[PDB]
Amino acid sequence: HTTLRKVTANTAIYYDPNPQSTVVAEDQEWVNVISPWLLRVELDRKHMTDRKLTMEQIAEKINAGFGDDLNCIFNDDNAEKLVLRIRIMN
Amino acid sequence: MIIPVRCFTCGKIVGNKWEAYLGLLQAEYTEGDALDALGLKRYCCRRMLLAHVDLIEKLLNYAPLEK
Amino acid sequence: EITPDLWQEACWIVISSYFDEKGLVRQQLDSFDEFIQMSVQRIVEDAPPIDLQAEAQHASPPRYLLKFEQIYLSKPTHWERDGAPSPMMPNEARLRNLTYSAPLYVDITKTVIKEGEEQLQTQHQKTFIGKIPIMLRSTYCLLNGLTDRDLCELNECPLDPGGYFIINGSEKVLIAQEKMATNTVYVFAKKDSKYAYTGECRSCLENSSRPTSTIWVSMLARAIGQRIVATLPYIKQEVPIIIVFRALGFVSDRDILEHIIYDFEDPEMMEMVKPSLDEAFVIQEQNVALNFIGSRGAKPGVTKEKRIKYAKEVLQKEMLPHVGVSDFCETKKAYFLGYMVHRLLLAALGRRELDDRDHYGNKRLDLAGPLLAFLFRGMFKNLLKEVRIYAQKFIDRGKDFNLELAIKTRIISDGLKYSLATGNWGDQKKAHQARAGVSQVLNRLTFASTLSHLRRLNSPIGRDGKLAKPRQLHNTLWGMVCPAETPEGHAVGLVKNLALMAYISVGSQPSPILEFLEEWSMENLEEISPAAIADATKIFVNGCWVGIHKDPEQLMNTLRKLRRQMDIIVSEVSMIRDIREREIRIYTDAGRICRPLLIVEKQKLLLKKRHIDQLKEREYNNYSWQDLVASGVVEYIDTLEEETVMLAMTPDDLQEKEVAYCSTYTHCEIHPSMILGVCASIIPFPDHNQSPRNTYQSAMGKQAMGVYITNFHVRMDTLAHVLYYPQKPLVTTRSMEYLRFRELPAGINSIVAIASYTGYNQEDSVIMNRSAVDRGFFRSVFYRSYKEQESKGFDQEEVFEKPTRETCQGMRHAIYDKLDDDGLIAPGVRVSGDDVIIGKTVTLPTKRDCSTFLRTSETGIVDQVMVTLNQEGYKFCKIRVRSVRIPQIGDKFASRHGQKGTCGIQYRQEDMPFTCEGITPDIIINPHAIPSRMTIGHLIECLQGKVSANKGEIGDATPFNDAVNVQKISNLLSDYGYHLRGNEVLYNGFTGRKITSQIFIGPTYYQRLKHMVDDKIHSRARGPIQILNRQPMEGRSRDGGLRFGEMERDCQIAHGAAQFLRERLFEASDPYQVHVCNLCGIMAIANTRTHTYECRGCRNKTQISLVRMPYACKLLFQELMSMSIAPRMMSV
Amino acid sequence: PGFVGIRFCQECNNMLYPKEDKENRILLYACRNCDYQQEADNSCIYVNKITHEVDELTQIIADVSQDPTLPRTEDHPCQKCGHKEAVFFQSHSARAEDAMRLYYVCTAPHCGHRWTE
Amino acid sequence: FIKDDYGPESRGFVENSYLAGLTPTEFFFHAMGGREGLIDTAVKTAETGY
Amino acid sequence: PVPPLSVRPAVVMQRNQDDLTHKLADIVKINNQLRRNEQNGAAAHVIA
Amino acid sequence: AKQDVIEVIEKAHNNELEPTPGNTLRQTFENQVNRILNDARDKTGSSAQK
Repeated sequence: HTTLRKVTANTAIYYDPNPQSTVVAEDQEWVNVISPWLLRVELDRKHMTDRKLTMEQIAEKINAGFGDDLNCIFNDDNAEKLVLRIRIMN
Repeated sequence: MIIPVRCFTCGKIVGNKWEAYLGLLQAEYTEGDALDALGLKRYCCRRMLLAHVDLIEKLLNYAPLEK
Repeated sequence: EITPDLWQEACWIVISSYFDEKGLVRQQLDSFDEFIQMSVQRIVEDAPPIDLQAEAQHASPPRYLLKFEQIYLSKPTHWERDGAPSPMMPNEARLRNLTYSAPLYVDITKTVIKEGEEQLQTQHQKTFIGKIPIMLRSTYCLLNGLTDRDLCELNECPLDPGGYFIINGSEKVLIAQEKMATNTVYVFAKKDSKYAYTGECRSCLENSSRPTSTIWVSMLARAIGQRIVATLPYIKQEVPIIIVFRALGFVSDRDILEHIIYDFEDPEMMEMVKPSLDEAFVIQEQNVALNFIGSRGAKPGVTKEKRIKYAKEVLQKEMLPHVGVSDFCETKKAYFLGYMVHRLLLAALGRRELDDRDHYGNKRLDLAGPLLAFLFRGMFKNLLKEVRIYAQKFIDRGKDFNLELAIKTRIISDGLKYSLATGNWGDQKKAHQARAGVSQVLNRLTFASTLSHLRRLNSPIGRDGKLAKPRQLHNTLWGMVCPAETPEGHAVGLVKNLALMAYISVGSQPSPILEFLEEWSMENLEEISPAAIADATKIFVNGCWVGIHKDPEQLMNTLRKLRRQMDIIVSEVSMIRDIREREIRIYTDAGRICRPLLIVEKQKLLLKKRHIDQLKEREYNNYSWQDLVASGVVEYIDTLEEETVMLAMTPDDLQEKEVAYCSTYTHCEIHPSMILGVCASIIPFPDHNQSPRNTYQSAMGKQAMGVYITNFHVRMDTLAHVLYYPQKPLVTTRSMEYLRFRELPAGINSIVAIASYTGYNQEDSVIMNRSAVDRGFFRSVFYRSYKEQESKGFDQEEVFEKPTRETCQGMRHAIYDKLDDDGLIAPGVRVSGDDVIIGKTVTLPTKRDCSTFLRTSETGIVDQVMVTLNQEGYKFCKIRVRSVRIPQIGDKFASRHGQKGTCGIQYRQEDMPFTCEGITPDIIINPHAIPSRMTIGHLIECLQGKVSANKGEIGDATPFNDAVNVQKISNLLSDYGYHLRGNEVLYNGFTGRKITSQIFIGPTYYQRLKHMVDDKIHSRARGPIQILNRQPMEGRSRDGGLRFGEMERDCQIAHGAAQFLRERLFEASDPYQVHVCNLCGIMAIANTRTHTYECRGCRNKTQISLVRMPYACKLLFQELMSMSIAPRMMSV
Repeated sequence: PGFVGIRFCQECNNMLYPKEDKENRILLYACRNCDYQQEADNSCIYVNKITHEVDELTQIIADVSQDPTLPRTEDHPCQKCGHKEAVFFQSHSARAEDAMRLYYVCTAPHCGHRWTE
Repeated sequence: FIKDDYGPESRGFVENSYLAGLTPTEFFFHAMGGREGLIDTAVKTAETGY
Repeated sequence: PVPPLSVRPAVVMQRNQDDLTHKLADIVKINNQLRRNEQNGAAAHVIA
Repeated sequence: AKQDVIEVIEKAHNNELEPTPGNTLRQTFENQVNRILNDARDKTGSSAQK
């Protein structure tokens, strides 16, 4: 059994007025891109590659569990940092 | 209480040796010299005086029941 | 100068000084002395005066105060209205079954105002409250400071340690009772609960009437998550801590957080404190929080201003009494409660670790002093609340009152006497509620047993519990509790004795420490702001947060400097600096268990050749242990201070230049053998044995028979056992000379041969030498005492006389000619079972006897007969009977290593094997008892005993001596003409052929235990019967029968012996016949002589059945019918 | 990442709570007692480190050096003052996932240096 | 023992036999170890008989 | 039903009554008191 | 055996000890120490019987 606590390093929430603004410097969101209060969780490569998951799998699990009440914006499996951002749709 | 009359193991008379043993210890004699000055060659007889505690003296400090 | 390689004598010299200046019951004596000196005074003075009015008016009322102080206590006195009162000798109290008590006196000042503004106060000096039982050899006992010659003149034993009470002529010993330490914060984490962490601090004022008011500060175990609650005394539900602070008086939020998190730059603390903050953003002022607490109170007020006052009273007095109860102590209580919350958060974040419950730093010992204080306080309150009732009953009519009649002197004395005599520690009404086991009857079978019973602790946790954690030997038991000594029954680890040099602190006022502290550079809580509280260190005194200091160092050194010269801080006070966590705690309360340790500077002891020399010439220079303490050479270190200190086992071996291990020692142990107790300090080479063997020897040392006390002939005592020829052991520890074991030994240095001779010792048994037993080997005499007192009604007068057959009706077949005409036997008369000893008859409204018969199968001789008057003035007689116990087969014998065993056979000297000389072993034990038990100490004792008996020296078996070993002992033995390993060539006693194997033989100190076989053997053949159910009685004395229990029944079922099972449970116990109706299975009425069998309720009288039944079954059926159940037994 | 820290109202000294000024679409911290507002400078509300990679050196304090019961070694010197003797010990902290790692504290007081090797 | 001492002598290992005797630390540790078995012997009965 | 003397034996001058006999004595005391009150007084309050 | 325990302690202190899969650093250090001590005790016992 694996919860999302096992794989994440730390979790933080911000108040980004514009999703386009990207208060955190992340060109992945720049190239990828309605609520201003967002959610951000940082995973670690260690448990991620130990249990063989993907950001796509985690995002589809979130979308199935919670429906289209929120959209997950996940960084690709290329950067050293493991980010997925969470909003809440209106 | 009091020194036994005979050694439990040997049976050699030890009852008469206690006062002489104390007298010899009231001198330069050590225990090992007093025991064989009294003629105790076997350790069965030697322990009879060596390990004896003379409690009759502590018993006599109490006043008797009668007079 | 420094003392090298003289340690083996210097350490034992200073130990001898310690045991000369302090006895072995010093904790008992000091606790009782401090009690009767100051604690009774403070209890009698802090009681509030009582003011009492009339019934509010008489026609269309003044009061008085009655305040008293300045208690007086006198020495024990004895006689009442028959002669001028005289002091009570303790031996006289033992003989006459009196209570060795002392009267205490107070002087009262009743000041009364009635009218006209005229105040008259009348003082009554030496008002009598009662008689307090007093401990022997105490500072007000009549044997205090008496010389040995005077003690012998008073028929008292000079070797008797004292420390016990004589009540109804029976020795009572207050067993020390463990408890969790008070006024200290403990953060725990119970596994399965709604909350994860919980912080408790049970709190007590300086011996106030209020009990331990325990407050818990807890954190929930998972929205928001992790709220902090604080269940409060006299509050039904938990209350969030922020509401508690707002009720305490802090309107703001920053001020509250200043009392919990001391450094605001730590956001991890804030992230866990805000979930509790956002719980209570609806209370903003003090009064609404007071209302919130009052609503949750046990007594909810009907109006708002009643809940306000109730909750204010709870916060003022119930919560945290030790930090202060006064007009304005809100800031101090808030600081301490915020500290408690901070402690809980530190455990929640993992910055610190959870406190251990078994850590005996967290434990306190309730000795005679504290226990008698706790019980006397309650009885004194009960006395006051009846003086008040008498005063009310006279002032309602308002005529006058007399305080002499008002004072009920019975209550205090009778409560003390009942509590100490029975053991139920509390009021007599709550006999089941009060804890028992305290104040046991002193065990007076051996001197070592008496010492062990006088030095004993007790853990008041429930027995027969499957939680082994409390029972386990904790690491903090080093040097304060004997690791070996503990009972093997259902009290393993719960009942633990006291180490040798272990001393229990007696308590003192912390006020001098407070004035000393407040004048260096520290600040009280009220002076500073929490801005500078994070970088400095918190000072605790007896668990209450007193202040804050910027420089922990050079104040720790200052406190140690004062304690090492006894300037202001006494030696028992312990100062503890926690370093990684900034607390610095000072403890002064009573019950702290501590032991003396040497002081070590850079790498050198402060004990010097000059100290050893001036203390070796003692009794002339009187440089005692107290002077050694005053020299700043030794300190008393408890467990708290033992955590923060670095010890060395041996100065020579652990303070030298080498591959460095510590090089930063602070203390050194005087001698490691002092970690043992009293019964475990008599074990030779105890480190060469398996520990369960040592525990069993510590248990059986209390059962070895010997001269248990010097004055055993004046001591009329039941179950007294003395050996004819006790001997001090040939091989001994250096710790026996302090237990006085070489003055009152229990055992004989027997020559044992560990061999399989015939097979009568195979399963842990032993062969004895019949000739040695004839010569007096282990021969003893058994003293049993019989008491009786005449009296009880208007005309049923008891009287001692010879019962005469034509006059008295009820008589046994026993012969009464052995009695003298006064009704007693003269001492020196041969007696046997079912022989009358005390001829006592009661008048029959001709006469019926109540004569005391000698216990069946005793068959002894009367030693002495004493007649006297009890405290009721009636004739009282005690008779002691001698009965010698020649060692026979089956008598339980044991060594000093837990090698017990019953004699299996007794061979004469001819039948017994022998050496090249005529030496035949007094004892032969099976060699198959060594390899699994692994009592290598037994073999080394048997070797060193031969070495010592040949050398002329007394063998030394100090546990950790390291100056003697098997190789040295063997080399010493080889010089005396024996095989170096103790083996000898014995010859067979029957055939004369030398035994092919060589026999291991030598003198070993065996003990004779009280478990004789003549005191256990019994049979039965249709003897006496119980009264309720007609089954055989129970007990050896009552000629009872053995119990064919539920497992024996199951075993017979498994055998499939149904006829034997029925024979056992039906005919061999209680055959019985009952008559039952055939229509209804209810028992009928049978009149056998007229053969009229009728079952009412049916009117049949014709069809009636007889069924054979156990009487217990019939009585079960009758009980069921009484419970309205109808067990109907149809035979069809 | 960092840690968010609670700071208090200057009027009544109470805990601020995050709010969105919907008109300007900007974060505001609002005291629920009084009408005080203030603009937030961190833009972060809540941070939670689940991996809890903690630098124990911050919780280690300098006065631990004079503890008689701690081991002492001269093999590892201090870095600023080059003092030869150093005091070392383990985490002494609960929830230390996997750490036998030694933390060192320099003696010769007023140095108080702390490092890890 | 020094703080955080995981060595064999500091955690209960007894390098001495019953012949050479036990150093006081080893004696205390062996007593504490045997206390566990002694406690188990008493506690086990009230469960096994039941 | 009151159990017989065999179920609740009384020893002689320790006569001493049984623990159940004392409770039965209390039972009969209160039953008689309740009875006599319910005919004569009939207060309907003390009866409760 | 004592030297081996000391060097295992050194490897654990210098973070040179890799945790055994299925175990944390503390329990794998405990396992190494117990293995070394048990092997030493077995070897000494076997030498005794020899």
